[PDB]
Amino acid sequence: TSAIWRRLHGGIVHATVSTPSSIKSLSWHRRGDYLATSSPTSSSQAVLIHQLSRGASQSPFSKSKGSVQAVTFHPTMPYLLVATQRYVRIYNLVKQELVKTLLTGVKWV
Amino acid sequence: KILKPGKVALITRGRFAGKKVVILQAIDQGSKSHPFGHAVVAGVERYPLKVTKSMGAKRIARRSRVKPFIKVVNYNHLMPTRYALELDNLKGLITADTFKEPTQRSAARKTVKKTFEEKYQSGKSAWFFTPLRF
Amino acid sequence: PRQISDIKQFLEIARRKDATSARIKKNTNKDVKFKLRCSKYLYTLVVADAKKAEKLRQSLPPDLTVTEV
Amino acid sequence: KRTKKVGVTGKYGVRYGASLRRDVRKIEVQQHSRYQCPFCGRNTVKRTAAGIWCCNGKGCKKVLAGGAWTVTTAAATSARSTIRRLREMV
Amino acid sequence: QRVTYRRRLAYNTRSNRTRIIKTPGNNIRYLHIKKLGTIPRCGDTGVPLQGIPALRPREFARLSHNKKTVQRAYGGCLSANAVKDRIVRAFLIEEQKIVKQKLKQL
Amino acid sequence: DTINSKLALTMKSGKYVLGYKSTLKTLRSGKAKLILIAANAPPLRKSELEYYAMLSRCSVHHYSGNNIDLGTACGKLFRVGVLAVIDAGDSDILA
RNA sequence: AAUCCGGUUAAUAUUCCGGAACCAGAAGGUGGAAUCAACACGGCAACGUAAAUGAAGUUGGAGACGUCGGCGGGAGCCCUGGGAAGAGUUCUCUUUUCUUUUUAACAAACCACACCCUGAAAUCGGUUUAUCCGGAGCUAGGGUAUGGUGUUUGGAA
Repeated sequence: TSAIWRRLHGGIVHATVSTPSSIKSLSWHRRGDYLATSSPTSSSQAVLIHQLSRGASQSPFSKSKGSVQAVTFHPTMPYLLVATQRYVRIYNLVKQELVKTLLTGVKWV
Repeated sequence: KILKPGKVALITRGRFAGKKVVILQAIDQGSKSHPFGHAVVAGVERYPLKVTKSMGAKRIARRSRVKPFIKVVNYNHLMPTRYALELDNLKGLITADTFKEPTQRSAARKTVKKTFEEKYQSGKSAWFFTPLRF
Repeated sequence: PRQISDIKQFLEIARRKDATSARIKKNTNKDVKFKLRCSKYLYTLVVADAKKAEKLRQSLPPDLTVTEV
Repeated sequence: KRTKKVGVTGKYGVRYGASLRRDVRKIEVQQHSRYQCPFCGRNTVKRTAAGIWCCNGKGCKKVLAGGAWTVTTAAATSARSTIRRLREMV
Repeated sequence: QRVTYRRRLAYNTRSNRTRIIKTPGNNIRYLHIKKLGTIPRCGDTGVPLQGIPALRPREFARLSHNKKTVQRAYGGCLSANAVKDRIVRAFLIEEQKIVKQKLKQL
Repeated sequence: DTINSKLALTMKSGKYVLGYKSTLKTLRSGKAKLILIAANAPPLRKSELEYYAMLSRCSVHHYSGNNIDLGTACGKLFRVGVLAVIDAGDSDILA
């Protein structure tokens, strides 16, 4: 003070974020500026990155392969860990590309 | 209204093509996750083998085992069929919550497996348990 | 030839008995290439960091034959 | 309209005689004209070889046994009518 | 720079296929290449099959089973629409013969 | 000719769908009452539609003309292989 | 079925030398995968995944195919703007004239006419150089497949 922002027994609500799909996983960046929200149902916009300082939401992925199960932030670097159904993909966000892909050998992560 | 919970149908698209399924519950209105007229079905992935007067109870039971599957299928990919299969054990056990919950998906699959065991052993829906030759 | 992007993979393949020799190649851009001659493939690891370079070089097993540029 | 009389047989120039080019003109127009498919209704039937008429319509792809230059001949149509008459009286 | 055939076969034929390369020694050279592979055709409609590469016949033997097949009935033999027509036609004609059996048994 | 007239009145008064997939939806939902199938329709498609109709207790009429004639009888400038009549309105084609 | 580059002799090289691969066959071994719900899961689907038993029999595909015409893509070549090394020219003129500026097989990752999904189209639209296409589902939207003589890296400086 993509996804739209909107600004009760002590209901001190600050900023409601509405997304097209039911979000399944939530993750926080170390600096508290980025929120990662993932939904497995959607595809094109399965995961959304929300910048609180800019008060905006965006989809950092042009084309997503596989349904996204969960997401988290790297604890030493801005890399985003995307746990899809079968793979785990490492994405570098500052340069917007794919670093590594982990072959879990798992039918469902 | 030819697709109702308890109607036998055929799948023509996907991995389980040519398999006979029973409509567990119809979502003709559609859903946010499936924006079409889909319906959850339970089918027979591996049909039981034919049995004879001979062979011991061990071999007959070994050949009578059935492997089921559960799947959300589009109406356009389902082929409706006049035969109907109903049992109270398979009413309302499946839902969207079951598909999201994988342990419930496996539990429902095992329940469908068992239910097909008593049904096959009792000799009901012999056509449904007979594989279709195409 | 095969490219290895993981240092511990390079050590593991070096530990494997099929490893025969190793080459350290120092390029003009201060990037080192650790190459490992196996029975079937020349496994190459491109280390752009100096400090990771020599800790890896001392990490290599003493029995393995390591050779200068 | 570029040619007045020869039409498709303008590719033959001045050769082979006017009458022979005339007879070829009737047959070549029949041989190359597109025909309505009796199975899919599309105007997609074309001649692959003399007597073979194949439809390029998507999903139909039917191949036909027919006349050399036209899909159906008068003799075939006349006898199909008689054969239908004979089977009905039998 | 002009090039020569690397083999003793003159006469560019369907098996004497060549390609121009620049070698690390700054030489223009031919590389002799094989004929292109073929995606398997469908058994009913004859169209190429979807999900399978274009290899030479002996070259298919080096792929794993899933790379040469599609996880469906007749996968790697028939197209999806061909399989669907097989399924519907089988079921409908079986229904027809059941009805005719009912009609003629009485 | 009378069937053509009833069809023409139906498309001005009642409700309909023109085409294979719209036909299947109406048969599936059970809202379809009568089913027009062109003479030149694929034999597999006709039998599948007839099976659909007898599941959903809908009447079937095998239009004598081909899909071009059926489209012309519909008054539209494309050939139509199959249509479904949900309501005839002023027309009495259902009976 | 499957081999590339550089080097080497007085005379041999895809054959020798150095380096780097590849094919077929064979045996068991190691690691992983399936299996007491015997012979794996996911995707509405096209189909995907590192695996994922299949005898006799039958069937299908590939191998495997004319000729001509333009169109589009790639590679090499040609051409070209700067930089850098030498060399030619220089009464005069010419920030120039010329030469050298290279990257193989192989290995990995990456990459959109057919097909699928929703949706139902006439005030008919889409569209090629070339008029074909659509209620047998156009346009549009989102997907799947095909995938190097392409890009990025290893080879490899």
